[PDB]
Amino acid sequence: YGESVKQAVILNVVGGGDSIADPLSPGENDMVHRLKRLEDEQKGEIIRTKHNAQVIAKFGRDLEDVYKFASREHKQTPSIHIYAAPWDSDSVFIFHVISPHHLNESFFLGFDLEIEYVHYEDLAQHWHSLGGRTFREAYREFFNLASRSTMASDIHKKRLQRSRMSHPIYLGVHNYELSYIAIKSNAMQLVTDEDLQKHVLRGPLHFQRRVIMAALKYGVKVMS
Amino acid sequence: YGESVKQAVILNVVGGGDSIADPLSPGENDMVHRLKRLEDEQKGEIIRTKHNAQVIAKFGRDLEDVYKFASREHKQTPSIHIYAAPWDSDSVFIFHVISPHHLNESFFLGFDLEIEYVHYEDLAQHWHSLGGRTFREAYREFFNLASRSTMASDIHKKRLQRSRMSHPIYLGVHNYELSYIAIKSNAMQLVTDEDLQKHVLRGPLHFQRRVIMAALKYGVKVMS
Amino acid sequence: YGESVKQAVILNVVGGGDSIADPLSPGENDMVHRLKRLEDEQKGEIIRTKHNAQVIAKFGRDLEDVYKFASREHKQTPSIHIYAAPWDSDSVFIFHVISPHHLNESFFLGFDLEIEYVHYEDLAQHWHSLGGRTFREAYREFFNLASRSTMASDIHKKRLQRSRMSHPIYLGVHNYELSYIAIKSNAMQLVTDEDLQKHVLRGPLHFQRRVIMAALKYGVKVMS
Repeated sequence: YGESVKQAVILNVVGGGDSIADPLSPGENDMVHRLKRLEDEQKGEIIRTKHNAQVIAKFGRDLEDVYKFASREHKQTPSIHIYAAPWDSDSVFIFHVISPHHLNESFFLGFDLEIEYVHYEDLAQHWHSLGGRTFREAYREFFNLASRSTMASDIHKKRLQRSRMSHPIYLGVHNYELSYIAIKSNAMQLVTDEDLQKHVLRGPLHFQRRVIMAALKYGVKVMS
Repeated sequence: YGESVKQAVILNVVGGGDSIADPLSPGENDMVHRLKRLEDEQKGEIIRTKHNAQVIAKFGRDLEDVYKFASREHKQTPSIHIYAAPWDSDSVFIFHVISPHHLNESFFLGFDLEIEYVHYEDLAQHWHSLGGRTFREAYREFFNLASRSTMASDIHKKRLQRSRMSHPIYLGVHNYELSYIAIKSNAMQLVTDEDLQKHVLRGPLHFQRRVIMAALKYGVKVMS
Repeated sequence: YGESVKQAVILNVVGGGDSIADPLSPGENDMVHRLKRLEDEQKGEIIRTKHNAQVIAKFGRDLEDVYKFASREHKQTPSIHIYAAPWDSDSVFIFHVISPHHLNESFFLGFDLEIEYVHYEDLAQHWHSLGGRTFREAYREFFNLASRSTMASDIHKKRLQRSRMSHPIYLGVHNYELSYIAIKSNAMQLVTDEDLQKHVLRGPLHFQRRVIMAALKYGVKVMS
């Protein structure tokens, strides 16, 4: 039963009430932006039309009075940068999440949906004296960990290893309305909580990539 | 040649003239709904604008008369519930079609596009004295029949068997404007008529899932 | 570094600034057409509304004068036809590009994204006396060349061979604003220039099929 309501809330986010595009589709991202602009303009046009109706009605009244009178006298946000792996591009991809106001505050979130694996790493740099993997390293590491899975197909492992030594494909940026700290916590919830993870990392690829974004925006509340 | 016109009519349905969303994409379903609302509002705004133009013109005329006058004196529907299999989610999915006005009138339609198999079962309950598989059973049965295909890859069969003992992923509901009896007949046409079936169960996955819905709405008329 | 700007310009085309639909999705093609119509109508409605505001304001002024007056006296384009292979439909597809004003001027462009292969052939007929593969042949040939790739999976080769002897699935027509000669040159640039090709034939399938169209519209300028 518990499963029922989980599915229901998840489904409600990625249906209406959230304009989430597939992170691997810059085209769907454009389309979602275009629908939003159209909605916003249409609201504005409704306002203008009603303004014009009111001005018109007021002039009708004034016209009546002028008739009568004459008649008498007649007589910033965290940026989520998206990269697909050069192999199995639809299933293997990486987020680079950047804090808007710290030079070196960011984290990595890597996904292999073929084996349903997610890896998080903090990339922040912090100096301490009483008074830190690079992005590339995190990328390379991620392919090693994924190729480790016993669940990984022999052929899968081979493409993971080739992606590891190749350049990823940048697909652009998402910007949602939450803090660095919140998205960071969401990302870690995604990796640490096994239940949430099993609910997010499943179903048709297109839907699951949107659900991933929903999980980034809400964490466990993606099933609230 | 006959093939040509078939392709043409099929293509015409899933192009314009039918707002069919991919059943496995709640996001595309939302988008199609949003485009419809925008179209509907835009028609209404066109009407309001023209109303305002007419009222304005009428006031122009009235203003003329007032000028002249003063101048003289100057001197329900079946619900299609959609579930993806937990494995091969993009290719293996199930419809539960529910009659709007009978407590226990529904049917199952299961699809495996990897092997291009479709299975129909009536789930209705009818008592008879002169005066019936459950949904779960139909689900379990479906994976058995599919794993039977000689055409099924060894690995395919294994995931079918795992899906059989796992919980499917609900992706929501479609509601089209036809009767239970008609959609039911369409579903059976889909399974019984080999020609229609070969025309519906092919091509890129996204397109084929939309064509499936078109077939549910029109049956053989999907190629008329 | 050079890679960076390439990715950036590519991404800019298939983001905004170009309404490119996935060639394998007649549904997305319809949707893109619908968004365009809505945008076009909304611009027109904005114009009508402002016209009405101006007419209204002018009538307000006129009304004032009538009040005052009364008060005193008080005392063609190349067509790109799209066909998916009957097997591996999402990855194996063919363009038939037809000149608008020559009976027998067209070319073939075949793609297998599984092995990232593109094949171009001129299908034009030209008679010469001082004073030519068919479409089918080009189709059949294409599957032979693709099944030749050493990179091709054994199973891949088998489906290529079956597609070769079967009928492709027509998915419709795209029409972009360029000449036959230009698109023809673009198509050949795509096949001859190894760099462009490596930049176009990669990433998630949906994105890569859109990038292919972008390459057809711009050639090397797709990375300018």
